[PDB]
Amino acid sequence: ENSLEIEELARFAVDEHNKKENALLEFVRVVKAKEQVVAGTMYYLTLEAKDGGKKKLYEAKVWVKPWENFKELQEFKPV
Amino acid sequence: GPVCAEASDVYSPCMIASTPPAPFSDVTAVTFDLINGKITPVGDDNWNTHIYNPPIMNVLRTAAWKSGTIHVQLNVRGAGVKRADWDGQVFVYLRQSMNPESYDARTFVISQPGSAMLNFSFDIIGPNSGFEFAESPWANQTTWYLECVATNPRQIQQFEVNMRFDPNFRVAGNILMPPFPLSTETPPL
Amino acid sequence: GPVCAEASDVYSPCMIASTPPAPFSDVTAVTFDLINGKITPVGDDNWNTHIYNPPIMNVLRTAAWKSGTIHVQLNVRGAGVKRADWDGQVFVYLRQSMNPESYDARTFVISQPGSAMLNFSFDIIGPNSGFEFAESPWANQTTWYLECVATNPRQIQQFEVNMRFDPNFRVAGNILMPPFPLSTETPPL
Amino acid sequence: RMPLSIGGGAGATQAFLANMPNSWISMWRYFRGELHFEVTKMSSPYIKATVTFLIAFGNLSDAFGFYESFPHRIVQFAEVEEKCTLVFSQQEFVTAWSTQVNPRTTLEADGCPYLYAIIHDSTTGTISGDFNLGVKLVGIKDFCGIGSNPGIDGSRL
Amino acid sequence: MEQNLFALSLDDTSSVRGSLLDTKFAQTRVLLSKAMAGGDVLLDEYLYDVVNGQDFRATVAFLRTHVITGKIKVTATTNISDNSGCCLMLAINSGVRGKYSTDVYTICSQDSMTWNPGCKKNFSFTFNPNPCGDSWSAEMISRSRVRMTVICVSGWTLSPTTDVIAKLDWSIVNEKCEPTIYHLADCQNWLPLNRWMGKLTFPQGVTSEVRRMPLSIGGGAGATQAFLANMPNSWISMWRYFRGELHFEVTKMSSPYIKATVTFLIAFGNLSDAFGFYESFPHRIVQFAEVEEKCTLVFSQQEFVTAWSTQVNPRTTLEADGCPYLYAIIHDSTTGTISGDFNLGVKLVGIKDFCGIGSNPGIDGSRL
Amino acid sequence: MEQNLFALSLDDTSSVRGSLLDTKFAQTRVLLSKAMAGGDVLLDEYLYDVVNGQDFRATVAFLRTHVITGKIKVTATTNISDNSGCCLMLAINSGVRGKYSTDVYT
Repeated sequence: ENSLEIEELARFAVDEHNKKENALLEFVRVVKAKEQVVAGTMYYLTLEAKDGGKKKLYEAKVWVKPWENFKELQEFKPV
Repeated sequence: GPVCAEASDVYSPCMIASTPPAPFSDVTAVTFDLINGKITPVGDDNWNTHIYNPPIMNVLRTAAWKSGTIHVQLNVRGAGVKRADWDGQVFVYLRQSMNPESYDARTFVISQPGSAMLNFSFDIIGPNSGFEFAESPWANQTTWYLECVATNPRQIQQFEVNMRFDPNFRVAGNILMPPFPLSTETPPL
Repeated sequence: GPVCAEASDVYSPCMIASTPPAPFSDVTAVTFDLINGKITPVGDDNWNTHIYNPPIMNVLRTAAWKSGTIHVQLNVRGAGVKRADWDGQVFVYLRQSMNPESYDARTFVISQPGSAMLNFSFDIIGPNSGFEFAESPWANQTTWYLECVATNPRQIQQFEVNMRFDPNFRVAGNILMPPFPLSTETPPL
Repeated sequence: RMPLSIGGGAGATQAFLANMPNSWISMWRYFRGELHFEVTKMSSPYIKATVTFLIAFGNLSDAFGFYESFPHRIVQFAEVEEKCTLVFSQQEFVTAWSTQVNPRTTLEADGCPYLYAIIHDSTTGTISGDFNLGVKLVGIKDFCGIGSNPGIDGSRL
Repeated sequence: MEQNLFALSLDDTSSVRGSLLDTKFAQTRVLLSKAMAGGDVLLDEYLYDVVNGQDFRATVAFLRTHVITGKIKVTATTNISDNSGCCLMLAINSGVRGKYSTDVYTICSQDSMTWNPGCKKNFSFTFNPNPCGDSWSAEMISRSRVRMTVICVSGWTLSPTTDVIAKLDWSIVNEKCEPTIYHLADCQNWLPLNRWMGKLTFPQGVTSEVRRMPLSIGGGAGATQAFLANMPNSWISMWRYFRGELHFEVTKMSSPYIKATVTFLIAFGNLSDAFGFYESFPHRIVQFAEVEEKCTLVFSQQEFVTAWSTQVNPRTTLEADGCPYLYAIIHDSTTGTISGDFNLGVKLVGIKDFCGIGSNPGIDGSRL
Repeated sequence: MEQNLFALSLDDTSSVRGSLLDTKFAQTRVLLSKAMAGGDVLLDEYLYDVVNGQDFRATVAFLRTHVITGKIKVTATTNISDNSGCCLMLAINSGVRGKYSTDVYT
């Protein structure tokens, strides 16, 4: 798991969650990441984000098709 | 003095004993069991005592068999009392046992106003290849106590016994001690 | 005394701390971070502090990794107070850390009227081949503080910490420090 | 995680417990050496599990999936074997580390090494019961004790 | 087939080793602005934060290897046309304290490369991030807060068309990490310093340009009502008087197009500018080629009669100052087809056969 | 100091090699259900998708080394009480075609 790729995907998760749900979570870092080869790659991320300036953990599921510029936030939730 | 010698080493504070509060004026005393880490004040005088838990004390409490020199530094505070009105003195006594029959191994006598320091040492040495189990019935081995007397407890606020192993020190064997409570030094503002 | 020993060496004055002005009578204290050269008075007491810039201090501030003995000389002035009316005492405490849990490495206790001196030493020694980076999170290394207490700040005017490297002293590595301001010793007329 | 800042006893209520040898090692401030652990099975042979042991620092979270990047030692137990000795040489430690640490330091800012014990697969068995496992630091070889501990007063880190 | 897993080679505590490909662990991208000034932080981050978001061959080995006996090589592949030139300085320091100074003076001590892209295509240098031992780790330098700093000591003499980038390639070579430890022996064979004697600007023209740098080096360099400090410069001021073979390292900071010939000599402060007989003194001439950028002046023991003081009072004038200076005098004139000053950087590398006398009470100030 | 960059050892076409620690390139987590049947796919993925989201010592060497003369060792550390037992079979095949059979035979 290339940590640079995962950092970008974690930021994309927080940004997509903010777009989708009209929120303002502030990305802090990735804690955990699992890649699972599928039709493309599926990522299960555990990350820190600040809610109201309060650090919290979230789980995100991110689907990537590396042959297109396709990245999709499948789910995002507190742990 | 006026130019001092040079203190150097790490002495850790083991046992404090604050003196009974007002209006108690009578002469009083306290005994520090230097090895087993206990503070028994004489009679029914309500001294305010604490035993701290630096590594020296934890070794002295848990180690069974001990050997070699320990250096003590007895500090005395110290009430805010005008120097010309000070009449308080401090007699100390090393003892092997705390029975009436036993004699002192050392006496010191201090009448420095406000505050004082007193460095001394003594070698724990015992029957069992130079090792001493403190207070064991075997060979009638005994501890070392440090009886200390405040002639004026209005002026003497507290005693304080700091200790340090000489590098020659050696222990062996373990004792099952109860859980030591976490008393911490309340530093003076 | 009355005939003194013999002081000999070059000790450079590092840190002065004058005591809060009238009518402040309460007991107070100050802490000299001996290595990093900082003077934090306790509570919100307006002590008048200065850190001077002799070569010892500049090395201690800039050097990363340090090893070996430094000799301190704590001087205490000294208000013009009649000797029989003096009740002021000075408790000092070397400490590794400034947290409540940590114990003292040394306590001294002085009640000399007017003025006093107190020479001691201590060895900086650390994990990294005998070197200690002061206050680094690595190995939870720690500094040396010097907590000092004036029981009567009307009578104690100021503390003063002079220092000197023992010849065994050794440093390595640099720290990027900010510009040191030019504070100079205002000598007494 | 089991911290290698071993000194200053083990915990209780508002209290701590003490051996002599553990109080003795806390005489020194920093120390190092080859550490000789002796890990022992305490459950039955039916509860099976594979355990990686490694030295590493506190910052590493759980659900960090790359513990076998570090040098480590795998410990499977047979039915009959019950006892196994991990040794960690001098190359596992850069410098000496402190014997005691302040109790209130979090895992995030604690620069002494830990001994991790991580389940390599999963704890299994036909019968219910936990996979208990007892670690015991037997001794330190080539011990080197630095300095002189003023002391701390507390236990865990 | 089964095997005993306890007895495999999974507790391999080897250092990182191999070719320069298999020991590379990070690359870093520094941006040099089209119009950058002197005393200008280009990069300034912790040495462990270099390796964040990286995926080279030894990246995971670097992070996870508990002990590393090899040095860190860093190479910087930045270039520019001979027409122009500047002077970059990359530099590693064992730590920080809040609101720190990033003047070249402060930084250079300890471990640094200085190069002029105009002349040198690339520049590499090895170093040990633990300066008092044979070993280190990634976890040591993350928590120790080892700090890497790139600084531009002299701006572009002729600006490029666009912005530039310097690629740093952090590797681990297999040299022994030797420690650099300062100590209080009075006689020492080699006391390294890396003391920035100063940047010397000489304007283009015809005039008698003379620049004095005092060898009473101790007690830091100046600022406002303040002074800056390295450790090694603070260390040498422990002693009152000192002497030795001084090993300077004078470097070109302008482009090759700005040409000038420079005499260096030891002499005392009383000598005025417009005193036309500097070459009566023993001296060393320094012409630079297009490609050469670096030149080492050494001044033997025969240049100094006695030891001289490490610090001097700030208010002593040049007229009454009996310590030696290092003069840098333009032998002809500063010239070039393009406008720009002839910058030149002098750096006291170290004192050989150092002899430190006495015990400095101290002075408090800097320049003389 | 400067050096000629063309002549460095950056075109090192060595295979991956060293101890078993420094040649590890991925770990994979297979879930065996409490009540699993015979003829039951536990894992089925491309051998290159094993290495996705991995950060072991030889992970980057594995991906970037153009030629590898060594074999792939795979070890499986699964255990259960002697009381029970099953039979797992891990197996590598050079390719696939749509809607394939995963019978042990095949």
